[PDB]
Amino acid sequence: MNLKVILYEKPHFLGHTKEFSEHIDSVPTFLKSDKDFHGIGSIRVIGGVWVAYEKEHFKGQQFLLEEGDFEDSSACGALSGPIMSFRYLQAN
Repeated sequence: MNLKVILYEKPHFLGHTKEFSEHIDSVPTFLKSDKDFHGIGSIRVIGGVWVAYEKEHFKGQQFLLEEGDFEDSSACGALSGPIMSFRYLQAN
């Protein structure tokens, strides 16, 4: 699988970005740099099938994110609040 997710600071793919191609157990640890942003305004899933979670370590309410462009909460319900971890999914 080609995995890639881009997180954007602001809705509609604006502001600074973060990129990943692996499980993110902790969004806070992932965004801990002073040159980063906090809170995710929009998401592009470039490759792979992912679960976004309310809490760290893949806990709390789950949202399914497949490949697509998610400009705001109307596009993706996950964006209507904090996302604290991401896990990619894998078939055999």
